This record gives sequence, structure tokens and C-alpha cells, in this order.
Amino acid sequence: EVKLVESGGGLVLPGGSLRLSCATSGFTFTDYYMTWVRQPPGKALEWLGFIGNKANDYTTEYSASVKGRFTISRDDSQSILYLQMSTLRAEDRATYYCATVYGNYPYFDVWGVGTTVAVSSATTTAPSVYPLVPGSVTLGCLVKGYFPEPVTVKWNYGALSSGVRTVSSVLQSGFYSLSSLVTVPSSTWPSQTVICNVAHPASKVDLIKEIS
Amino acid sequence: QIVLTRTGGIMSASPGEKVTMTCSASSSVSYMHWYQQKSGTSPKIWIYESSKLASGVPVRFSGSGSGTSYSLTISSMEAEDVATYYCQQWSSHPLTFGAGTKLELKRADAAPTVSIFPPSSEQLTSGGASVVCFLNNFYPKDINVKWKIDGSERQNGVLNSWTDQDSKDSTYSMSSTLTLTKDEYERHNSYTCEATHKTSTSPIVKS
Amino acid sequence: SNRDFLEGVSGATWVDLVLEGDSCVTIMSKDKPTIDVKMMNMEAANLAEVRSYCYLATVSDLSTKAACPTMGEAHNDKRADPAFVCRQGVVDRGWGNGCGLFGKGSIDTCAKFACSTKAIGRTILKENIKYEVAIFVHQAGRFSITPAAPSYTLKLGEYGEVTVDCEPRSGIDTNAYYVMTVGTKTFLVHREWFMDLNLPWSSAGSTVWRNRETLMEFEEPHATKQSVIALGSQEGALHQALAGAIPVEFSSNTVKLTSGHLKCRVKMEKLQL
Repeated sequence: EVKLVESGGGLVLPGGSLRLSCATSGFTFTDYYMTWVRQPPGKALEWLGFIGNKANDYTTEYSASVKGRFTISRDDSQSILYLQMSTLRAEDRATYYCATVYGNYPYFDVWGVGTTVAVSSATTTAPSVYPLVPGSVTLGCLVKGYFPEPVTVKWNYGALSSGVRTVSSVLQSGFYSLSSLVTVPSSTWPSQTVICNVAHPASKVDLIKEIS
Repeated sequence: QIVLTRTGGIMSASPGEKVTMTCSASSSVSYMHWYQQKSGTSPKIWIYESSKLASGVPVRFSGSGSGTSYSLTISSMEAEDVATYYCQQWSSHPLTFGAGTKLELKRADAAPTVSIFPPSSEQLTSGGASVVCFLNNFYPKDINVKWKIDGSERQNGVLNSWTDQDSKDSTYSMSSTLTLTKDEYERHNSYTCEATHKTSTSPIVKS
Repeated sequence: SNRDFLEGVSGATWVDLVLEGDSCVTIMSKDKPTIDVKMMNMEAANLAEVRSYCYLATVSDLSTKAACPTMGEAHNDKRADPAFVCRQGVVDRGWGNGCGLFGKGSIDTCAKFACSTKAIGRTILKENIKYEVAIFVHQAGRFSITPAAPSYTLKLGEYGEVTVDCEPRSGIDTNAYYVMTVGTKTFLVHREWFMDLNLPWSSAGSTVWRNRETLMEFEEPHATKQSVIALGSQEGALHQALAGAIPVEFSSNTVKLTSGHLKCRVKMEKLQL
């Protein structure tokens, strides 16, 4: 079916630029209009702008919030969408979504994973993952001292995906902290591989740990 | 600009129960669309042109609306309907969304399965530690959590992490963490997690 | 008139003779009677089809699919049927026609293509060209001669008989020309000029007309549907650009020509004194 995979999210300083990509597949890109929508860390949902197709002179329209700051472009030859961004600030901090437009009366049907845009001058940091060992049985991995969000945790390389409870993360000391817990029969421990994958896109690292 | 102020900020609904959220608009309108976003997932189109149901959408959902007043209604609430619901307007420019209506399944209760984990030595190395209690699968959401310095209610350095309604069983989960120093392990001995809910007479303390 | 006059041959049982588009030849000798030999005519036998063009199509079964902007590429379902010719287009759209967004809507127009008149092109070679050769004696009768079977023995009864070997060279470059048939008039098109005409064309016993658009006008678009017509007869504008070719009669699956001649050995031997 359809595929809308955003890419090009990271941390940028208050004023910098960034070019967001939406590589698509599973359909005739050129034929359809296309749009960008951002979701702030606050649930609110902001449309940014859309861009027509070839036969419509790539007509574009932007929201008041994006006049000047950004412009959207279409790589019709490879089914790719771009959102060039400039002079970001506090408000631009969000998760940016890339959706196709459709219907007699337009609506954003197939959206995409989304991509995370953080705006601040603070510094990147590789987290401090520790072994939350059982003092059945419930374990987990603590993840503190890192910036910026988001981090990614897994168990058994994305295999073990039931009983998993990776909590949210809260700001403090200019730092994110998230926790995580999962559970399996007290019979299969430590008689099987107990590992928590933890990736940090900020400092582009990973830590294949193992709670013995 | 035309603002879509949504009626019913958050709400609960018992299975089989009929539910209705409202989309009030600060200006006349032609059509209204509705999107469903489940925690984590990116939105999904659900109701378009006021009342036409997207594909895959259960016939349980329905939308009415004309002019400035529009609404969608679930015929018989169900667990998979648990999510946030946004309304979009089209008649004018720019395109507008509402704030969203959070829809929660009002299910049966559950025992806060409390747990705890001692400070992993890793950070005890340079004066780093903090006790962390854990409170999985439990309903309702309402819950007071507390720690105590040998009888002393400690609040300075305690931040919590309230998670959302699990999709596989509609349950919750919370996480609390005390903090000031780490040189304070032998500096004191009695730690506590005094979790109080409505599924227990005596406030759970597994510490 | 062009009735040439020869003499058997120096005490021999043979003669080597030649004929034009019309000429005949009398051959005399002491003992044997005289024999008027004529080349009556030459015709092309059973011509095979090579390619027939159309010059008056019929357009039927209209049907134009549509789509606003933001509704992608309109696709006509008939686009799956060979008999139909389809031209995807574009048209203004907006509120006034059930679209919430003014812009260029997709559109796909389909129409069946049928032929009402074919200009059938045919071909000939050695294996089919006849040569009428009348023979008199002073009683007669005629016959035909092919590059395949050139000779021929004519029984003359109480007079005797005669073998007549031959070499049926012609004038036309065989396998270089074709027999075009516009309306009733038949013509002789020049190799390429034929398969260089811009018109709908069937092939070898084919039912598949190609290059069809040539005869049908896709008229101005129109949100709803789109008018499509077929062009008037070409017979006219086909005769006009086709008068330099050789006017001929395709009378009954055959073709009369002129550019021909035979070099024949007349074996008078079998002839009775």
C-alpha cells in the first residue's frame, strides 16, 4: 500500500535551518497534491502548507505561521516532498507530519510516521542506561541524563513485544528521563536472553545491554 | 481565521455506551472532517464531508453537522475506539483543526501492581542515585503517590510519569522518583512507596 | 500495324523473337506455314493484401471519466478495450461542479474506432503475372505465360504444334510498387509513399487499426463530458494528392498493365510441312 516516511529530524539552534524530507512509495506521487502538518508537544495540530501537482502549477498555500520561514518543494521524479525550514524558534518545536491530500473536498488521508523537530541551544548527550535488576518477576531499564529527546528502547531486538511498559519521560535539569519495564514467566529467567536495546538518535549511539 | 473549539475536552465511556463529541466553529462552514489518532500513531482520516465514513472505519461511528454545529457519535463505545479525535474545517482558509477530544474506556478497576528497584550501582559511583517505585496496570487513573524519609513526607525532588491507557487491556501505569543526593544511602535507611487508590482499603506500600 | 516480319531460321527448327506492349510478328518459311504471333495482354493474378488504410472512420460509444484536483488521474474503464481510443485531458473545476477546490481536474475521454472505407493496398510478383500470347496459322487461339511456367505447346491439329519457350521480363520494378484502391479508381503507389501516409491502417488480415487519432477530433473539454467527432471523407483529399500515380483498372481481382515484353524461342520444329 501507501508509504509516507519522513526523515531529517534533529536538534537545531534558535535561528537555524533544516530541510525535512518525505520519501513516498506505493503510489503515483505526481498525481496528488501534498501537505505538511506539524504537531507540537501539546497535542495541538497545525497545518503548515500544501503544494499542488504539476497540472496545477505546483500551486502552494501557507499558513500565517509559516510565511517567509519555510517553503515546500516537490521532487516529482522520485516521489519526494521537502519542507525547507529557516530561522526556527521556540514555537517550531514539534513533530512534523507529511500527508497526501485527497477527495472531492480535500482531506489529509494517508499521513506518515512523522518526524521530530527540536529547537534549543542546549547540548547533545549520550544517556546513562542502568540495569533495573529484580531486587513472578518484573524487570526493566532506567534511562537518564540525555538530550534531546527522543530515545528508543526495545527488548530482544524488537522481538519480545508483550508485557512491555516503557513509560514517558519528564524534563528536569535540562534533561529527559524515561523508564521501562517488561515481564515474562519467572520460569524463563534467567534462562533466556534479557536485553534492552537503547538507541539515542541525538548522539547517534546504541547500547545493547543485558539485565543479568 | 476560523477557530474550531471542541466540546468535551476529555471523557470516559463504558462499553456498549453511546458517545458524542462536539465541534463548535467560530464561523459558518460547508463541511467538517474528523480524524482519529491513537496514542503514538499518526492521525487517520475517519469522517469526511461531515458524515461520510472513511474506509476501514466501523459503521458504529457517525457524524452529523450543519453550518457551525457538528458532532460525531459512536453508537456503542468499544475498546478500539480509545483515542483522541480531531475535527478539521475546509470551507475557509487557512485549514483549521480542533484541540481534540480524548476518549477513554471506563472499564473495571485493577490493583496497582507496585514494584521497586534499588539504585543501580552504575551511578552510585560518583554520587548518583535515586529510588524509583513502579505502578503498572491499574484503573481508574486517580492515584496519590508518596515517599517518606522515615516518616517524613518528602516532596522536594519527586517527579512522576503518568502514562496513557494501554490498548491491549485499557489499563494504566505510573512511575515516581525521589531525588536530592546519592551520598544519602548510608545517610538514611528507611525508604517508602505509599501508594493510595480505591482498589484497596489500606494504602499499598511495597517498599 | 506493328506486325513485324521474320523468317524461320537458316535451315533450323527454331526462331528467337521479341514482343512489345502490343507488337505481333509474322514468321514465314519455305515448307512450314506462316505463324502470326501476338502478345495480346498481361495481367496480375490474385493480388494479396499488404496494408489497407482507412479514410472515413465512425466514432461511437462516447464516455468521459473525470476527477477534481486532489483526486488524482481520472481513468476511463474502457481504456482496457482495444476498440477504444482514449485521450487523458484536463479541465477547469470548482464549487460549481462538486469540487471544494478550484483547479485543474483530471479527465479521461474514450471512444470506439470503426472503419467505413478502406484503401486496400496489394502486391504482385512472378508467381502470378500472366502473359496473353495469341498464335495464328494460315486456325488459331490464345494462351497465357508466366515467369514460373514460361513455355507452352499449342496443338494446331492438322497443322501441327509449337513449343514456345519464354523470358517474361517486364517494365515495372516488381516488389517495389503497390496497387492502391481509392474508391473505384485504382492506382499504382510508389513503395514508400504508400507506407508513408498518415492514416489509420490495418495490416496482414489484421483487425487492428493503428494510428487512429488521425481521423477524430477531440473537441474542447467540458467539466461534465467532452465532444469527439470523426473527420469527413478523405477520398477527396486522397485523390488530390494521388493523381501522379498510374491510373489502372482492378477489374475482377486482376490488373492490366503496359510495360511488358517477351523474348521467346519459337520451336517451329513440331510444325507440319
